[PDB]
Amino acid sequence: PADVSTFLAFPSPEKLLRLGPKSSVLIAQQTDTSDPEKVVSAFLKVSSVFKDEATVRMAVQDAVDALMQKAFNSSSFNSNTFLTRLLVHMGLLKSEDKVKAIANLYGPLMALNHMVQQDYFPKALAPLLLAFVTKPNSALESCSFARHSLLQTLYKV
Amino acid sequence: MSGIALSRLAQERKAWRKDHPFGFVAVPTKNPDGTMNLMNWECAIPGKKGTPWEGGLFKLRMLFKDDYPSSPPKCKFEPPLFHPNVYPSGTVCLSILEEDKDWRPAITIKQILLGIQELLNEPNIQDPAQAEAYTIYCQNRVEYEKRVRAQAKKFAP
Repeated sequence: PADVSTFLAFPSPEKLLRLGPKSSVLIAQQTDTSDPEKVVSAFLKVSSVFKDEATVRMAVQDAVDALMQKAFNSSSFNSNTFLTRLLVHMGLLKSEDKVKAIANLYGPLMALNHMVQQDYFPKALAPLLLAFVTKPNSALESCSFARHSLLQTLYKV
Repeated sequence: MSGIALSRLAQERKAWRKDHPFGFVAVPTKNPDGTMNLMNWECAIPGKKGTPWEGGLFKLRMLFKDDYPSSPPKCKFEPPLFHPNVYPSGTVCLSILEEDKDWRPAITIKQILLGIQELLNEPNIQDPAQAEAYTIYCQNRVEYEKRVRAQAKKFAP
């Protein structure tokens, strides 16, 4: 057995699967969705364990969906700040404060690919995401496959 | 221990009052006791004629740190402006305003204000400070200019 806090502290595919069949609900339940920065953090930690394998892919996608549905459905949640901070943490947009941009964007890009196809996703964010994923950046160039896929998906939004 | 900054700022003020570009404003704020606060200036930059920013007067605050002029002043538009290089907070980005970039102790307030004015119609699209203005500028230039004109008219003296 495992818990959400331990998973978020040191994310790994196995730790996510160890959360159980209700892992998606637990991730969203244990995240303070009233804080955009904490949602960005949870979104990146969960997506960081994405693997193109049946069980893991499903677990990450379901977690992202539960988390983002809870955050976005709050009429008070500022979706624009979420997007801005997401881009900042992904190293695609600069910020006044100092942040540690994650080293691998593969998982985050694949998670986003899934997220943008869901009903809970605010379509108004699509153009902004598209602008920064197409914008030249070394971190994106190293994840060509995930990047092209996300862009192709964004074209259909 | 801001005596060095204060000495320089007193001279910057006399220089500016002696001669500055027409339409521009740069004046130190007042402390509660009525004395001048040379570390906090209220400025205004006029849109450049011939550009969609024409007719507008854009106010900004210039804050100097105790170690000035070793460090550049922080410039923030109040209220925040729709522009690719202006943070949502209002902070304006410019190479000459970055200590590890082009800032040099000698740079003057006049240079900074003219630099910011030039930046208005000639944004640095390679390094945006906000997602909103950048996205629009890149996806629909006509729409971007339309928003710029509306903002200029909104901030007309």
